[PDB]
Amino acid sequence: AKKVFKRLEKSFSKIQNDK
Repeated sequence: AKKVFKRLEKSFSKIQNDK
């Protein structure tokens, strides 16, 4: 149930590309 991290990782994932 505490895996919303995925959605959060999705928002931060964009930053990983523009590092």
